[PDB]
Amino acid sequence: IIGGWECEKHSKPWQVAVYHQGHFQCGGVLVHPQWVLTAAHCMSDDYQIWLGRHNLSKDEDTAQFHQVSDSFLDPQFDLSLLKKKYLRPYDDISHDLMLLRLAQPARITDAVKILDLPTQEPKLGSTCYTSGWGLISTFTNRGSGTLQCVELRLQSNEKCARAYPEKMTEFVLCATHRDDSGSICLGDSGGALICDGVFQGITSWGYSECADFNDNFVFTKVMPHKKWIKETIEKNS
Repeated sequence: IIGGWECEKHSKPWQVAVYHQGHFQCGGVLVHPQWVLTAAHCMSDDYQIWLGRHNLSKDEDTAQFHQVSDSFLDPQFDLSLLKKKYLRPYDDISHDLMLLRLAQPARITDAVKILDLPTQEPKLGSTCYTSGWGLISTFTNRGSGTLQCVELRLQSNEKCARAYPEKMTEFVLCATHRDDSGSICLGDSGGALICDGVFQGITSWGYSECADFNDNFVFTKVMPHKKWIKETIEKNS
């Protein structure tokens, strides 16, 4: 996140850090002790999953290390996108979602907790928060340092649709920021968007340039994916 603030330590205890070979790749959400939800463009051949983190730049006692046993992509994700190192600003984020099954269940602590799925549609005008470690340095270090947060307002989708109207679907949300001061970065992918205290969106931004909240769809909407998320967990735990 660019233009945010350092979150209170352990205030986002569902926040995941996904690494590959010691290099930070993206965020994610712990949605069940055995499951992380993140973006499909964050697929890799060897996951290192970290729960309970705050400052990625140092060792932390609350940190919990996990490997992954299986990956499940939204079946409607266009698999040809996986060949690209970076998605394009016009690429559809509707189905850019993946569930990672943890080899061993997370231990629930003050620092490591699940985030419940939404039980109602989000209201326009609600206050939202998202979190992540994504840096502007997307070619060299995708995430480091302390977990950042930003406050947003949930808006009608058309407010985010002007640059790429084709990205406006039933599977996205529009959450704006006070001025042109805030952007989301690739490494923020997988971060929860929590609106009026409910998990409603998840960051899915795969391009190398960071995105202003006000001009782009960067959050995949969780509600239309509930059946698939819940059924995948039920069938594969």
